[PDB]
Amino acid sequence: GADADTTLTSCASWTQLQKLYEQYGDEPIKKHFETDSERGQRYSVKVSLGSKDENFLFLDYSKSHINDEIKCALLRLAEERGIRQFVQSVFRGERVNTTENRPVLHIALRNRSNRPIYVDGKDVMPAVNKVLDQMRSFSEKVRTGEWKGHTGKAIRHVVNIGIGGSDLGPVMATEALKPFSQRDLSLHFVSNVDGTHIAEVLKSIDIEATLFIVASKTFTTQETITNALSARRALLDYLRSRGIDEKGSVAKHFVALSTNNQKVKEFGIDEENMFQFWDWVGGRYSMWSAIGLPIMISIGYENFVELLTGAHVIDEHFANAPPEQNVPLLLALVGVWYINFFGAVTHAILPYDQYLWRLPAYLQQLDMESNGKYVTRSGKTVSTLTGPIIFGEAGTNGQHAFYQLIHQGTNLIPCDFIGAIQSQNKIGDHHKIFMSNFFAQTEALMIGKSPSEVRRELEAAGERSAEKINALLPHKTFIGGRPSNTLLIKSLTPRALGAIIAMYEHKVLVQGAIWGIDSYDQWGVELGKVLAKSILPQLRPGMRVNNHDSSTNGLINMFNELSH
Amino acid sequence: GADADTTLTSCASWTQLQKLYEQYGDEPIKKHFETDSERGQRYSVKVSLGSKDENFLFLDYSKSHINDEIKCALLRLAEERGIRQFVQSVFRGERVNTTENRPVLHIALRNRSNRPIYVDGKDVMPAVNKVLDQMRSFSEKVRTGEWKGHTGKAIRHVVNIGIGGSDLGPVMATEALKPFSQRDLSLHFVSNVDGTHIAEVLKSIDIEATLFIVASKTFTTQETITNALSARRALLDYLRSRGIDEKGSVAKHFVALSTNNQKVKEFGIDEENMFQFWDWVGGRYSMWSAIGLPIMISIGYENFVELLTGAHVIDEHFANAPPEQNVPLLLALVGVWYINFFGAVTHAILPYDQYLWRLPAYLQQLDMESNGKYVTRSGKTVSTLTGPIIFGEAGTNGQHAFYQLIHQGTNLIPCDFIGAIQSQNKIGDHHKIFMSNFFAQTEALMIGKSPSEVRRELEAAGERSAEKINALLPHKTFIGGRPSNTLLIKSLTPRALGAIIAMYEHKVLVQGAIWGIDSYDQWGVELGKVLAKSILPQLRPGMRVNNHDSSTNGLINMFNELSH
Ligand SMILES: O=C[C@H](O)[C@@H](O)[C@H](O)[C@H](O)COP(=O)(O)O
Ligand SMILES: O=C[C@H](O)[C@@H](O)[C@H](O)[C@H](O)COP(=O)(O)O
Repeated sequence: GADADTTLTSCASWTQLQKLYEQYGDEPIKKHFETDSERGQRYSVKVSLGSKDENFLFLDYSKSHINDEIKCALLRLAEERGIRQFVQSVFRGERVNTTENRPVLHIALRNRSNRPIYVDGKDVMPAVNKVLDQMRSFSEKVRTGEWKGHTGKAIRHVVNIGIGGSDLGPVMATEALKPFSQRDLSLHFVSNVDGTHIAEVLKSIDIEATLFIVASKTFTTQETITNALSARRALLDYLRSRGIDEKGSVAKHFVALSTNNQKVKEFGIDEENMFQFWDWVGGRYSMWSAIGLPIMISIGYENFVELLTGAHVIDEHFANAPPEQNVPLLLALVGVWYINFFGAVTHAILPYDQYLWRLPAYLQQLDMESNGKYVTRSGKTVSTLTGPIIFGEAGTNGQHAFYQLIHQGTNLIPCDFIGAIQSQNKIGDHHKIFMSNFFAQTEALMIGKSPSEVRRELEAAGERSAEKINALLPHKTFIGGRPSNTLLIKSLTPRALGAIIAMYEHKVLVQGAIWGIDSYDQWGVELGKVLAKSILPQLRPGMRVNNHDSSTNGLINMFNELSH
Repeated sequence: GADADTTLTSCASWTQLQKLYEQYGDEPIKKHFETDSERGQRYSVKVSLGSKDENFLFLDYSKSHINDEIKCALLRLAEERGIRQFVQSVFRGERVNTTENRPVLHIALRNRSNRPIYVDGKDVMPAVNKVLDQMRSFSEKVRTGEWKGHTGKAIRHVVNIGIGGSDLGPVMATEALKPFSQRDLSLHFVSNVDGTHIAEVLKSIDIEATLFIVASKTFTTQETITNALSARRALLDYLRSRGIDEKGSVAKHFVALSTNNQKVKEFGIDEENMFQFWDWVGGRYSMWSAIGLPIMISIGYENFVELLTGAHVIDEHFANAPPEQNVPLLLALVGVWYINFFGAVTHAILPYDQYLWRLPAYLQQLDMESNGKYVTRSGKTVSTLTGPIIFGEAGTNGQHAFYQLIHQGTNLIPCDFIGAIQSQNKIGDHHKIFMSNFFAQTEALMIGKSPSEVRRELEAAGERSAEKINALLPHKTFIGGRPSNTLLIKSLTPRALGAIIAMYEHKVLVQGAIWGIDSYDQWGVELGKVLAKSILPQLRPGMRVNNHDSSTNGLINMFNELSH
């Protein structure tokens, strides 16, 4: 391909970090706690959310292979790569998404201060606020029962039709903020083009009382349009079977969240029912825009404003807080330390909150689709590793699933443990039992259990058999020194969720800027789309192909032989 | 710790594989297709499931960096490490789980041939079949409406209470086999000790018509017992609020799936309502046993027998088929090639079937908890990498989520694409549109798009701007040579699911045997449990601690200050 990038590896700070890794990389995490009695406080930052309930976002990054020399060197890397100036460029509307020559302004969607942000010489704030007001008005009509279906019924089911950035945010947020929702409104999500997805939703709803929301930035995504057309056919099929006149039904049951005004009109949706968003709103950064309509319908306008405000508080913290006390910058640098120096290619998101069960899948798109790049903005091949593989499940289910590998496997896996001090559901002693695991797991990963400790524990329990002690000894040994970040909030309120997502959006921004890549494009999805479009007309019963490789030919031919 | 293991790295076959990697590792996958026109057929195996619908399990492992010399060398590794003899030892009941001195007989649970398998000189088959008959009788009473609640109502809600191996199988299988289910029976799963899990289920059920199933091998797991006690308190609280006599209510609403007869009696469950399983049934291999009761209640006895039969067909294939035509052995060897020689520490499970959306989470436990070990059976430290990190989501949602990283990231990620030729839900042209992506993605990962191909595509579309071509060129380039395995079935029937899970169970067996580890124990979960038990009595409002490291002390102290 192109020439190799030297801008990052030639930085004096990068050379120093490589030197510091060779020197201190083998030192166990516990050693840093033994030499610094105030490590927990010195390697942690509390950011107030500015609400009356005194909620906060506390990051503890102390359980890491980072001493003061490494922390200082990581901060110097941030200065050398011009992170401060890059952040200002993003926030002010500069076209940082260089491959598409477009601004990156998801921060404008939640700009509660209404500080003017310009695109093509025009302040975008009145347009942002106009859509938020349109969302308020419509969501209130749905929630109060004012918005009626074709047969006069109030809305009981809300079906979002969209994929990726037009699905994951709405799913994650409605699940995360379920205690703040209106329970009489059932939320359904159709995303997969697999006929099963729309089929199962159609079995679970009363189409007369259903509002379909077609969410798509482009309004041309094959999955979404195919599902939307089937949802429309279903509405018309129901009315026809009951003998009811179908004229004007689509306008009462369908709304659109898009940037493409022309494609929305071709479908048959009223322009009054189109909720606009812009090109500078990336799909994986769109839950704050019109895409957030199903979230607003579920939790209400005031709670949606709280979600936006939480993000805004972290946006202001990120842009203004000093480097050594900046939460998203520190989280990003700890990540760069593990990815580029330790060679850790995986990162676990472990939320100890059942409502946040869809957070790992959301962060998979946010991080992996943003930073899974191998070429820089200048078009040169990267000389370092970029985005890691994100995985995880809600705690404690993970403990009885894959923690065995995190504790005793052959891979170094940085983990983010997210938890809340207060539960929304106070059932007996469930929360303290739950949180005992939250604190214990990070402690366990850090300290481990040495061969000598295992021998003392077995001999203290009364085991006089030297054979059984020696045989079980290595299997019961925990090397420890496994890193983790602990993110603690007072409670998972809409403001708290907004804060958490914005923190991760900004972590991704910093990592992408350090590597010199474009965290805002997605050229990697194009080949699969083009080759699928070429294979589609070849999928007919009995048809034989020979234009692809022998594997693909054999697979398509077998499919055609047995499809029908 | 202990001495380093030399048994694997000293194998002549291992030394040869390292030599073959140095020689052929840089050769692109497409080169093997260009030199062998019959590669698709030669590097694929079709295993019949033995059913009247002519269903099968087809594995295509051709899209890999494997030529005939490497394939032969991988098969020689299997012979040298004694896989054939190890498999016979597992199937015949030998105590292969050396650290716990116990047999590994999940294959006995689905042994439809009723071939005698001995443990302590006694055939286990009559006991296996006795529980299957008990499950048949009870599941039929629940399904027909014969089993009544305390107030005389038929069962409408089935709530499984269990975690890990007592949760993931029941969740995955009931979701996977939803078209074969009895729709009037709503399945709920309480697993997390987070109060939210039981709370949300209690909001969704009619407790008078609810059967609670307490699933736990040991019947002492903190999460499960805490949830079970809250479910019991909920039943008694409801009856008390309505003024109804509670005597004999627990026996009508609670059943247990366990090995511990004593702990089940202490809870208050009738011995007639305890479904037994044994110590040789590992939790992550228990969906075929009594643990499968919620699956049988949902899909019925005949469909559960089909699930068992699918597993049995693959068990027989695995134990008897020649090495070069053995599906789980080949899948395991392709995995070893990528993990130990290419250094690929991640593996993606990408099922193109929405019903299989919980399959990746299931396989995470199966693979990661089994093979995430760093010590051998002999107690020596491994000299090779072991179990990889498993992740994934159902296709096509993954395409618009993280495929950007699989195609254009800095990591080599082996992928397993699983799909069905026939859908259970035939909605318009959804399935062909869906499957066009299935074939295209593996083709895309393999062939890529070279710098020259991108230039030809842009110049053919009419782009005369050399600047735009050169600028977009590297961003639109796909290096290709990304591996994948394609698993194709005729349709996802209960027999097909059984076949797929057994294949993965056996893949895990082979990989663990090659590495010389115990794939059947889980000592790695002990430290987190012990440290949580120590932290639990310290979680009281206002309490201050100083016995842990400064991070854990600071976290517990902050929690205690604001919990109440
Ligand atoms: O940044 C987001 C990604 O590019 C991707 O997840 C995108 O959101 C989907 O491809 C759906 O696109 P539409 O929203 O245009 O349907
Ligand atoms: O092999 C399985 C694992 O050890 C683990 O997932 C186990 O299933 C859970 O710890 C629940 O154990 P019980 O089934 O005993 O509650």
